[PDB]
Amino acid sequence: EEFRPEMLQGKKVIVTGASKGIGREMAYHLSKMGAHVVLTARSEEGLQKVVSRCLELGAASAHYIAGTMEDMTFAEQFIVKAGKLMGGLDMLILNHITQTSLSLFHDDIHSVRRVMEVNFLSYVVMSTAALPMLKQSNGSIAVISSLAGKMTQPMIAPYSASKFALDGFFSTIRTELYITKVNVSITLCVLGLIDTETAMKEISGIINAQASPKEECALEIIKGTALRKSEVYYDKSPLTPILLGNPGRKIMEFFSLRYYNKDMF
Amino acid sequence: EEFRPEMLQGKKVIVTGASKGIGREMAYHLSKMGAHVVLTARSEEGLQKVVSRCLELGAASAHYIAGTMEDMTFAEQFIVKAGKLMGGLDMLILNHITQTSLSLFHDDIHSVRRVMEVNFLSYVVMSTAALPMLKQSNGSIAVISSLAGKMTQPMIAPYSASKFALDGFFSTIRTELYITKVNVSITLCVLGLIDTETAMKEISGIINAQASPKEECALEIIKGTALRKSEVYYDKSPLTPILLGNPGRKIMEFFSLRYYNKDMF
Ligand SMILES: NC(=O)C1=CN([C@@H]2O[C@H](COP(=O)(O)OP(=O)(O)OC[C@H]3O[C@@H](n4cnc5c(N)ncnc54)[C@H](OP(=O)(O)O)[C@@H]3O)[C@@H](O)[C@H]2O)C=CC1
Ligand SMILES: NC(=O)C1=CN([C@@H]2O[C@H](COP(=O)(O)OP(=O)(O)OC[C@H]3O[C@@H](n4cnc5c(N)ncnc54)[C@H](OP(=O)(O)O)[C@@H]3O)[C@@H](O)[C@H]2O)C=CC1
Ligand SMILES: C[C@]12C[C@H](O)[C@H]3[C@@H](CCC4=CC(=O)CC[C@@]43C)[C@@H]1CC[C@@H]2C(=O)CO
Ligand SMILES: C[C@]12C[C@H](O)[C@H]3[C@@H](CCC4=CC(=O)CC[C@@]43C)[C@@H]1CC[C@@H]2C(=O)CO
Repeated sequence: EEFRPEMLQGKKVIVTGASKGIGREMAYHLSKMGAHVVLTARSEEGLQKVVSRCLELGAASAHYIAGTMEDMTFAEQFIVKAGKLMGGLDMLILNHITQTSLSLFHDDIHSVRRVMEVNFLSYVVMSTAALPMLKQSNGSIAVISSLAGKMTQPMIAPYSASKFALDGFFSTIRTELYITKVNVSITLCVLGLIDTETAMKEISGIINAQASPKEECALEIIKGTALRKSEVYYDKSPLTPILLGNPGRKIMEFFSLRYYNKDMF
Repeated sequence: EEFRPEMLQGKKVIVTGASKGIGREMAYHLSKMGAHVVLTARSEEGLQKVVSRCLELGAASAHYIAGTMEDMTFAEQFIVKAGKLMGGLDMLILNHITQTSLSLFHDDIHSVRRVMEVNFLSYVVMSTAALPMLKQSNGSIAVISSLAGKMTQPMIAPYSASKFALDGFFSTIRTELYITKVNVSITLCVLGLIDTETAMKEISGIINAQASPKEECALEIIKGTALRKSEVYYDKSPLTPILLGNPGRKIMEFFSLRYYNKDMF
């Protein structure tokens, strides 16, 4: 079947890194469709600007809770507060990411440990906190990733690690949910270069490549999650999903189940 | 190019998780090849019993330094101590891992963090500590991964995560090294089920899969690192390398380079 903006109307949705990037654009879209939405980021002032434009756009609800996702406590406690305000949860969109910049890795061990904590750990934390409600509503999670999470590119080793980490963790959780017959879907969103302020300013002078619209990307992330697709590739080239779709892995993932004890499920 | 045990005579090698399993096996193989070797794990008594057999096997040299790789400080300090102990480094073999069990992910958030620290973080730490020596030696690094580091199967999400993290990071370091003309190689070893005791113990009552012999596996890991191959797949099936090999990714990666500003490296 196809997508209809009426599919998200009245649905309670959580969006991280909603302050400015494509995450912010995602809020605006959820609003125009009329959905309850609690955002989050670090900039309290910024979450404000957006939360109000959400009501305007037509959001059934719109709240914000400031904090850093570098603190696993605030992350788990964010999903709980958020859920309370909406009286349930329908969609969890893990989008935020700690700051990263193009650079040949040298020895920033602490910068790495942070990238993992914020880009990966916090996701696994909130996803856990949100699962119980997500199970109630037969919801779905959208974990935002990059092409660099399916493949390798120089100057972003730590960032890439976290995004690969994501694929490996959630891809497992996804099938682990499916074999246990729990109707909560996981959608890994594989994005190409995007119009956002952060990306453009950070690749300036280092990488010259065409970027795609911060708003269209956002609509696609939402549509795909709503349609409950496993993966969503959004990029300039129609070859990406084919070159990175890894059919071989799909085959092996399939065969491997053959050796498990069905009882254990 | 064809392998020949001579390629390791007089080579200084570090091997983690040498206390048992594939680690201990790689030690023994390095010894028969007359190489200088320093091993690590946590069990002192365990390292002792194996550091002896190594000598008896014909090792040019053999010493041990016990400690937990959960300690980022002990990790980095382990490489320096091990380097002074052998007066240089030729090959770094990152193999150790933290205790892991097959269970559907629930909410073990602290376990996840542990697995990332020991299985992934300590690796970037030791590879960063050891790089300067590896650069002088024009040596190489061997990162032991699993099929679950290229694909996904239920009941090993955190493990699978850290493994994906390794591929994302070292694949990026590898290409970064080549792009900046540094003759240090990175070999990612994609291993299938292997007959070690912790593997057979852990899959008992859950998985049917046939295992492969630890010594043949260990040898092939060495052969590949020595021949400086990017990736090495060792599995009972000849189909695995063509299924998990993911050529489309290699294609993307190549073209990806042609978008950078060549004067950055
Ligand atoms: N734009 C692109 O070209 C591409 C982006 N992506 C992915 O898309 C997603 C969004 O990226 P994008 O919108 O461009 O990035 P932005 O940097 O523009 O947005 C990041 C968001 O995360 C928030 N954030 C940053 N640090 C923290 C923190 N420590 N704790 C909590 N929130 C934080 C920021 O708010 P604040 O700083 O105010 O806290 C902002 O709201 C990411 O997951 C990224 O990997 C993938 C491919 C391409
Ligand atoms: N066997 C298999 O089927 C396969 C294994 N692999 C990979 O092969 C490698 C070896 O696995 P395998 O030999 O079977 O595993 P084992 O459990 O048999 O060996 C693990 C080694 O790591 C050491 N270790 C454990 N905990 C710590 C710690 N906290 N700090 C430092 N060292 C530690 C152990 O010694 P100690 O506890 O005394 O410190 C031991 O010598 C790993 O990278 C694994 O992921 C991949 C595919 C298949
Ligand atoms: C990682 C970033 C987003 C995204 O990941 C970018 C990367 C720059 C290189 C690059 C080229 C692509 O065609 C895929 C996206 C990507 C790999 C970007 C640099 C900083 C930026 C941010 O940190 C968030 O926007
Ligand atoms: C991860 C382990 C090794 C290896 O990774 C195993 C995994 C069990 C599932 C599995 C089946 C395979 O056909 C590929 C190897 C693998 C994915 C194993 C469980 C415990 C064991 C250890 O902890 C180290 O040996």
